[PDB]
Amino acid sequence: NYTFRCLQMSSFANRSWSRTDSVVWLGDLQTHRWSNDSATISFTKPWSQGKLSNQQWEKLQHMFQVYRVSFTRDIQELVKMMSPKEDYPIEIQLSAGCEMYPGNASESFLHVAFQGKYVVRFWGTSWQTVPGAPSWLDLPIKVLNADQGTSATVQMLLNDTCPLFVRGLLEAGKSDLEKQEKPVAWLSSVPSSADGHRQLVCHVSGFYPKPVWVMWMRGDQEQQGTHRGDFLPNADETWYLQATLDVEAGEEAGLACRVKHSSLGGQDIILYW
Amino acid sequence: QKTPQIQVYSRHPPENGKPNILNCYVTQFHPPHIEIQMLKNGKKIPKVEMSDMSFSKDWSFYILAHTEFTPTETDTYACRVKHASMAEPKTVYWD
Ligand SMILES: CCCCCCCC/C=C\CCCCCCCC(=O)OC[C@H](COP(=O)(O)O)OC(=O)CCCCCCC/C=C\CCCCCCCC
Ligand SMILES: *[C@@H]1O[C@H](CO)[C@@H](O[C@@H]2O[C@H](CO)[C@@H](O)[C@H](O)[C@H]2NC(C)=O)[C@H](O)[C@H]1NC(C)=O
Ligand SMILES: *[C@@H]1O[C@H](CO)[C@@H](O)[C@H](O)[C@H]1NC(C)=O
Ligand SMILES: *[C@@H]1O[C@H](CO)[C@@H](O)[C@H](O)[C@H]1NC(C)=O
Repeated sequence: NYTFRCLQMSSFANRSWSRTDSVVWLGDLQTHRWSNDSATISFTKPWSQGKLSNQQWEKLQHMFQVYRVSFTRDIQELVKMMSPKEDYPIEIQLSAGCEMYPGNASESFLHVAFQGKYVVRFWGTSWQTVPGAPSWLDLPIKVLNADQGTSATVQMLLNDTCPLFVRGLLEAGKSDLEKQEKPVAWLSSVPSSADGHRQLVCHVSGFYPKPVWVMWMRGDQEQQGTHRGDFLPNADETWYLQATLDVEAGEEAGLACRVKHSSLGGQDIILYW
Repeated sequence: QKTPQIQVYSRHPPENGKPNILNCYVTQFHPPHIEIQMLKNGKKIPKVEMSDMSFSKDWSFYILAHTEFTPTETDTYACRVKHASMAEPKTVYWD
C-alpha cells in the first residue's frame, strides 16, 4: 500500500561549511520538511503529527535535534581522519522509513549513500557496508557498531516507532490520501525529429492519485506509436503526464486521445485532433 | 556527477491572455547544489517558487520550480539551469 520515507541530504564543502536538510514523504504527499535553518521540524500538512501526543512528538523531535548535531560533528571528524584519502566536497544521503503491507504487515529500511552511491544500510541489530562499498568504511562502521545505545535507538525507531507513526498518519490524513482530482487534457503539436512527420502531444494535468491511462486512438484502435512520458509533479500536489504520437502528414486526420482515471467514474475524456 | 534533465510544462491548457502556471521540473542531477532560472523572452522572471529539494529511489535529486504566467502569442518562455556537471547553462524552452 504506502511507502513512508524520511530523506536526509547533508552537504560538506569544507571544515567550516555544511548543511543538512530533510524532507518526509508518505507515498507521494509531503508531510514534513526540516531545513538546516530551522531548529524545529515543520509540518507541511495539518495532520503531520499523526496520532502522536504533543509529548511523544517532542521526545521524537528532541532526539532528532540531538542526532542532527552529532551526525555533522562525527562526519567532520571522519573527514579529518580520512584526508587526503577522501576529501571535500562530500555528499551524504539517508533514506529511512517503512513500507505498509495489506494485513497490518510492515517492513522497515535505512539506507545511506555517499557521493550519490549506496554504501551502508542498517539491518537487524547493526550497520553494515553493502558488497562493493569501499574498504576504508569497515573501521568507522565497526566504531559506530560499538555504540550500543545508538543501535538500540535505531532498532526501536525502525521496528516500533515507524509503523506506529504511519498508522496514525494514514488515519489522520485519510481525506487527503484518498482525494480524487480530475485530469484536464489538451492537444498540441511540436516538430518531430523525423522528416515528413509531426509530433502530436496529449497533455493530461491536475489528476490525483497517480495511476492513469492515456492513449492515442483511431476509432477503437489503440495507436501503438503512443509514447507516454514520465509522471511530472504539479506544484499543487497533482500530477501531469503527456503522451506523444509521431505522425506522417495526412495520417493526422481521425486521431483522438483518450484518458481514463479513477476520478472520472467511468466517464473517459476523449479529445479529437 | 550527474547532469540535470529539465522539463517545462504548463499547469492548465494554455489560452492566450489567461493566467496559468509554468513548471520547470529538474531531475537526475548530482551534487544537489543547483541554480534554476525561469525566463520570459530571455529575461529572468523574478518571483519563481521552488519545492524543497528531494531525491529518488536511485539517489539522484529533483526539485520543481514554478511561476505564474499569462501566455500570449508572442511570448517565449524558458527554464535555464546552472550545474557543475555542465560547462554551459542548459536552457529548455516551453513548446
Ligand atoms: C519525522 C517523523 C518520523 C518518525 C519515524 C521514524 C522512522 C525512522 C526514520 C529515521 C530513523 C533513522 C535515523 C537515525 C537516527 C539516529 C538515532 C540517534 O539517536 O543517534 C544519535 C547518535 C548520538 O550521538 P552521540 O553524541 O555520539 O552520542 O548520533 C550518532 O550515532 C552519530 C551519527 C551517525 C549515524 C549515521 C551515520 C551514517 C552512517 C555512515 C555514514 C557514511 C560514511 C561517509 C564517510 C565520510 C567520508 C570521510
Ligand atoms: C528489530 O528487528 C529485528 C528483526 O528484523 C531484530 O533482529 C533480529 O533478531 C535477532 C537478534 O536477537 C537475530 O537472531 C536476527 O538475525 C535479527 N534479524 C536480522 C535480519 O538481522 C531485532 O532484535 C529487533 N530489535 C528490537 C529492539 O526489537
Ligand atoms: C567553505 O565553503 C563555502 C561554501 O562553498 C564557501 O562559501 C566558503 O568560502 C568556504 N570557506 C573556506 C575557508 O574554504
Ligand atoms: C547549518 O546549521 C548549522 C547548525 O545550526 C549552522 O551552524 C550552519 O552554519 C548551517 N550551515 C549553513 C551553510 O548555513
